[PDB]
Amino acid sequence: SSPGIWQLDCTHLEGKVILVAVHVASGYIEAEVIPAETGQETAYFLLKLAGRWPVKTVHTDNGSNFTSTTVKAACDWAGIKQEDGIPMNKELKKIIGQVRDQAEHLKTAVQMAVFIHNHKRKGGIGGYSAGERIVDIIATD
Amino acid sequence: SPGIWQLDCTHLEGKVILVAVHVASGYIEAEVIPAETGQETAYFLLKLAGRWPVKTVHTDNGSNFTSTTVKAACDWAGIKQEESMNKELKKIIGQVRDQAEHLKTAVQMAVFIHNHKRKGGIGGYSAGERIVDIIATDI
Ligand SMILES: OC[C@H]1O[C@@](CO)(O[C@H]2O[C@H](CO)[C@@H](O)[C@H](O)[C@H]2O)[C@@H](O)[C@@H]1O
Ligand SMILES: Nc1ccc2c(c1)S(=O)(=O)C=C2
Repeated sequence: SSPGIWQLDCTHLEGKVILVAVHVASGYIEAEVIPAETGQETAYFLLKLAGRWPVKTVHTDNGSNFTSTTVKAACDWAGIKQEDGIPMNKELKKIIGQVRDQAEHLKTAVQMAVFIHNHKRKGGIGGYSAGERIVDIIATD
Repeated sequence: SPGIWQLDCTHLEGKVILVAVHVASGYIEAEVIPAETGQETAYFLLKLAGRWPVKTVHTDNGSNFTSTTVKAACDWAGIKQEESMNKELKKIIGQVRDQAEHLKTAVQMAVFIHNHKRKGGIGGYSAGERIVDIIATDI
């Protein structure tokens, strides 16, 4: 698994849309709640993500939001290879349910769940969080 | 420290730009928000802390930071509250503004350009490489 590969996926909750980007090699995630899976929101999500991390390749579910010209033009501007149809929503929903009663709004609880996921030590006390893994995988010097 | 950030706001076309700068690297995160409110501030900070190791954020004096929701977000996330990379962002947004209809988009292009731009000749690093290098070194 190359360090520049992300998987993008969507999850629906309380009638709202959660776009999730998973850095495949570390398990690190980024997520936003969006009003609906349109091309403008997808392009915007991908542009932000690509500005924050080295994004070489995105694997998608090939939803209609990805075939939109807006999103193709975003990947092109940002130098992203878009790979439609190339194959933890359950995990993120579980964690959202554990913080859900501390947030007045879903979107807040989503960011709380992201924080928790990315900080969680994976595989024992000597292991590493997703956050530690991504920076270790990506640091070049 | 790897964990020190500075947050500032920029006003433009009647929208507000919240800019967080990672002080040791120059790396930026930015969002356009309809208005500089306590709720938008809290959400911005919560997103930042889930994405990078945020220990301390230095802020301007303003009321958005006094909010009880900001205080709750900070307490939950372990954040303690206490220019060159800023007017540079505004210059970049200018250079690319015509490439996009909405300000939001131009802002995110400019954050992309800033964080990927090699400083110096062959041998140089971008702000994005500095931050990951600083933080990986610290682990
Ligand atoms: O410019 C707002 C822009 O950001 C999105 C998510 O991609 O909205 C989320 O992030 C904003 C910035 O912090 C918040 O203001 C917003 O409340 C939050 O859902 C976009 O949907 C939106 O167009
Ligand atoms: N090359 C490289 C390494 C890390 C990072 C970037 C580039 S970035 O600037 O895109 C953000 C983090």
